[PDB]
Amino acid sequence: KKRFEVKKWNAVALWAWDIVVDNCAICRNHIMDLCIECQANQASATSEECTVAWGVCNHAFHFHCISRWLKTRQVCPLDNREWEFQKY
Amino acid sequence: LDQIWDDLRAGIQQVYTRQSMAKSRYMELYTHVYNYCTSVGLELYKRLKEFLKNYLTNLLKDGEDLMDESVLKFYTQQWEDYRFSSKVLNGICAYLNRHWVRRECYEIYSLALVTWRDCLFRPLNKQVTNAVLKLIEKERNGETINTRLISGVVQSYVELGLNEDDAFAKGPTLTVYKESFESQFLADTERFYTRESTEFLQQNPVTEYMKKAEARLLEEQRRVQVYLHESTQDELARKCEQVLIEKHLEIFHTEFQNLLDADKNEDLGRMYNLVSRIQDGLGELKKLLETHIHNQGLAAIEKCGEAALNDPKMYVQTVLDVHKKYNALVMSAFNNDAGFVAALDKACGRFINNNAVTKMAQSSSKSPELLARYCDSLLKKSSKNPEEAELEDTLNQVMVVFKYIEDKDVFQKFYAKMLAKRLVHQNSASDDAEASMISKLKQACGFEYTSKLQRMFQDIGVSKDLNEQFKKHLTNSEPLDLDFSIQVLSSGSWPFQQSCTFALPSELERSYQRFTAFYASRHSGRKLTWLYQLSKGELVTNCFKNRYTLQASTFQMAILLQYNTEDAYTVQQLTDSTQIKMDILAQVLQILLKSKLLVLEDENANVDEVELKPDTLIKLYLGYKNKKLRVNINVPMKTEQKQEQETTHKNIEEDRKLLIQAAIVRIMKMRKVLKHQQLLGEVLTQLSSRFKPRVPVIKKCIDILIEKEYLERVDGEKDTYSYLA
Ligand SMILES: [Zn+2]
Ligand SMILES: [Zn+2]
Ligand SMILES: [Zn+2]
Repeated sequence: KKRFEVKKWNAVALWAWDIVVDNCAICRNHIMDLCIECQANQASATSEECTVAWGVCNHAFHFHCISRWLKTRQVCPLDNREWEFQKY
Repeated sequence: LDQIWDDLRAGIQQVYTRQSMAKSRYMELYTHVYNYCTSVGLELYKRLKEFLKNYLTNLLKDGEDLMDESVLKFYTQQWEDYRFSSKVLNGICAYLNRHWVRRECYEIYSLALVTWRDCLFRPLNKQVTNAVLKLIEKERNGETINTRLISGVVQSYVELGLNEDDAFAKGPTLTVYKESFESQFLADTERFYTRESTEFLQQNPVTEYMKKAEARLLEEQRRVQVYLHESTQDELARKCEQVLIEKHLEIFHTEFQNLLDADKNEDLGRMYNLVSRIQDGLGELKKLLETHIHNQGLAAIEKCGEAALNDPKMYVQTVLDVHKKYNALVMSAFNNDAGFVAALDKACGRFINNNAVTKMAQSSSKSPELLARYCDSLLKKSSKNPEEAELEDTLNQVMVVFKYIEDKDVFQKFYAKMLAKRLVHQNSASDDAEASMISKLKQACGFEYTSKLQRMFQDIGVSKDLNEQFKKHLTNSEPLDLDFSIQVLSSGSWPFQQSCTFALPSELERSYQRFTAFYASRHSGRKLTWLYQLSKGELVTNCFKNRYTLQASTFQMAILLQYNTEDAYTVQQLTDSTQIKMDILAQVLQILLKSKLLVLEDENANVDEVELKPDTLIKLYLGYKNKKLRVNINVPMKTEQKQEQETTHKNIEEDRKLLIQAAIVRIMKMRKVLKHQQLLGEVLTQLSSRFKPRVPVIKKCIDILIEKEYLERVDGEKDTYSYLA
């Protein structure tokens, strides 16, 4: 009549780390256009640029929340070992 | 005394035109002198010199003022029989030359020669040479010439090189040769061809000029190995060169060009080798071929046009044609002269990054895209497969084009979003194809460039591994109802994007929860975000009067499993049950409609143009029928490819900004205080290897870098900044 049956199904999923979404981590306030610094200091080009910076350890924080950490420490603010970057 | 000198001359007068006089004579003559120097005997030389200085004066009397090819038949034989005799005379005066001439603190034979350039300092310096030229003028024809007639002449002036007191002569004597002949030779030789060049120049061919002026140069080289002396050849050549090649360069440049417009190619080799000679000769042909092929390319692609714009094989191919065409020309006709290889490369670079194609697309960056898209079309599961070497080869060709790509970030970035999909879907042509491509690219741009291509790869093997872990976990206390398979990719390493808010149709719940459970047994906290926009699955129909195995996207399966109940839903209805955004449903429903698994109320509606509105019904077409069992209706939106290209390009624009900033800071740190222009300049020096930022973009980054307080302007200075930490 009107019958379709799922025989195969190849899914695909990304796997993150889950020290939850809850926010960013190194400024914590969701991976939104917030990251703290941009929210207040808004209407500035530096805000219209706020993106996620993916680790290599797979922790990712706003670009800024990390650019601005590195000027100081290089290690990963969540997995001890150093940064590496990749993807924006 | 006057005694031996009367009989000594008696013999000396005989030693010349020698009647093969008996050695009895020489023996006498020798000791005749031995004693004459012992009775200082200085006089003897004085007598000898006189005798010589006289005999010749008398000799000159004969053949006197009889230039020519007169002196020819003469000055040769004369110098000849004189030489030998003078030679024999020295052998005789030997005792003289010894104890007289070391007393210095002035040989005879030498005296013989000096004494002869007093036959030279007369007619035989002036009209005889001017005879030789008369014979040499037989460069044109004739024969024959009898080189012997000039050899003697030549070897003479050479020999008469001079010998009035230096002692012996350190370098070649050859002052007389040049000044008495060489000079008078060259000057007269030039006019010959200077007349024949211009003669020919107008009456014969820019091809059949080089062909000749080529040979004659050779001749002139020939006529120096037999009527020489040693370097009158390069000086001779340096000369004939200036007369045949290089005062004729402009008369060659205009011809060279035509030789291109017509693939008349050995005409170019000779065109080259000729100008090859003249110093700084190629400098122009190197600009003509440089700018020439540039056209060919800018044209051959121009023909393709709106097509090439969306046909990578064509675009890249038309390009690899102009290249492989003119490359073999430089390798052939231009003797792979790196200077001409430059011309090629400079031109290829010019028209590969900018041409009718890029212009249409409005950006240099299309080129790398089309080179990306090509490779994918090449590393993608082919309708059959490609021949190993074949692929590997074209893949080595794609890299020749890559070699000229300005926006390699663009190429790379594409070749990445493409490898992603290929990996994600086990849709690669040959695995050793990719593996080679990644290498092929690693070489130029190091591990860093290809790192991500490798991260994705190795990250995929993992998924395969984990998949098994799950396939195994099944024949364990856990059976699955449908063939499940999953790719668990590291949210960080791939270029994907989660998704469009799906609702996971029931028939997939089991497989979701289970594996979601099975993945709990691995990374305590690990999040799985299910990329439904990217997942496969097959469907098997029982409703159509035939068994089709629909190979479909998860969204299609979702909307399709929806027909397992009430039969025809409007769009709103699917965008609620499937929970799949209209914006996305529509395009998918577009597809499902285009394959007639679904058919709208209006049988005339041109699905491929009609617009989907929430209220528009979407009847399941039950009469459906495909010329194939197992139909792959998972070709999503046509437009997707466009938004991909678009969103993927913009994903780069924002990525060059950061790399640019990350340079500014980098530079501003190393320098601390720097002037605008120099800052800008540096930025390029840095980024050239990947892409040439447009000043206005950097200008932007600079400000952003100021806002983000990484560097500021030096209050009280035109265009200056200080690295503020
Ligand atoms: Zn943050
Ligand atoms: Zn921010
Ligand atoms: Zn980390």
